[PDB]
Amino acid sequence: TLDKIQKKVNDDIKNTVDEINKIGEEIATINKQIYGQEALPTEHANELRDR
Amino acid sequence: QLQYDKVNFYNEDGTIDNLTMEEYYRKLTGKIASDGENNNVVNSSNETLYN
Repeated sequence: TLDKIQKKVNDDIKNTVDEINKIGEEIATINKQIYGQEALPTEHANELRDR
Repeated sequence: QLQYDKVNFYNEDGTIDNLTMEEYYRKLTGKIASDGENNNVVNSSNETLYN
């Protein structure tokens, strides 16, 4: 059982990993959405910043 | 006795399991639900900026 919970802790990380990796582009893309070579004004970016 | 035990499966490419089916099921079903979690927030992202 000590061994079993060890393995359960192991996947919890991979469970963590999946969350971040999936998040990693979610945020990165979101940044890609806000602005680029053409520009996005500021005032709504407030709420985008909020998001 | 067997239903206690974790037993092995070669899925599609044949990658190796040593599993209960309920685990098997859960990783399968869990795969779906994770996407729903991901889609919802991702959708939320599209909404706010789109609005």
